[PDB]
Amino acid sequence: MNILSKISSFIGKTFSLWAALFAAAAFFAPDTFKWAGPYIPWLLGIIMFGMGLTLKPSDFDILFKHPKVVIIGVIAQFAIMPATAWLLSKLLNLPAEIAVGVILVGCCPGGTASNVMTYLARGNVALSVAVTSVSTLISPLLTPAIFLMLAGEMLEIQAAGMLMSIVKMVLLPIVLGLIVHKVLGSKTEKLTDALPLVSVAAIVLIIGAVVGASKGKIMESGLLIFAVVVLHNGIGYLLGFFAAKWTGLPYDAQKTLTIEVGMQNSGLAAALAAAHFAAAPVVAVPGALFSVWHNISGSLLATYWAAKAG
Ligand SMILES: CC(C)(CO)[C@@H](O)C(=O)[O-]
Ligand code: NA
Ligand code: NA
Repeated sequence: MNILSKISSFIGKTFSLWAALFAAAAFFAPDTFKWAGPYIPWLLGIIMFGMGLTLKPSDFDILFKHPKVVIIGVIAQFAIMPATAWLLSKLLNLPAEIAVGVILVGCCPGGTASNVMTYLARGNVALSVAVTSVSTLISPLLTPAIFLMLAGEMLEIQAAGMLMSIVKMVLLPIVLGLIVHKVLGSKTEKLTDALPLVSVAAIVLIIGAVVGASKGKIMESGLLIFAVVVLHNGIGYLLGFFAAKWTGLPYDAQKTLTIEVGMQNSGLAAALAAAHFAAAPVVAVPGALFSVWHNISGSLLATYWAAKAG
């Protein structure tokens, strides 16, 4: 069974219980998220382990047979979102450590959630999986590279350390997912049945941990960070659509790259912020809020297209 049909079905069927569990957790057991703070890199690693657990060599066919459509998506990813974050930081003159967190999100690759949103938007799913996989696999070099170029003068770099952080949090769990898939063969369908549950649980723990650990600066700047997230996410959609349109790509691919650009692996941003900016928790907040908003705006954008398709 397609993992994207498993994920959307799981969310659509239990979105209420998650909203109630988070609510009761943040109010009657705030420790649930504070205790998970030091495990944000592992929680993300679990998410990426899922991507690798479901990735098959067939998902790269469109790359090897239609390289130019995939190359456009990867270029549009790293050409739009890093620069967009930098511009929003300067035009709004954000605090230094908030701008670093916003730029950090922009320099990350596309989000793994775009595959489901493209599936829900009825775009080119094969393209969505390809661009996200390519951008993710080359992010150990591009994400720290672009990140220091756009925010170098704002803080220390440790670009080499961030590369290894992405290798351990992204490449290694993906590789583990691939070999676990090879070892178990068909028995992996039962492990992927629990992937929607495990992934969502990890996603909410990461968000609540970052939020709860930075509630002082969220009170005074949280609304400003959300606004930046909405604009960053929205501008990515707009430019991702006009990028696919102006290059002459079909409508299904225009929806794919629209979702691909605007949506980010904001969990990686939060994990990198926790590992390389631990003494400045606010650096991780843009990734936490982005992780929330882009799934809201993504599903809403998919719903709009789903309605116009009739
Ligand atoms: C938080 C997350 C896992 C889903 O929104 C995001 O980092 C992504 O799409 O990869
Ligand atoms: Na994708
Ligand atoms: Na993106």
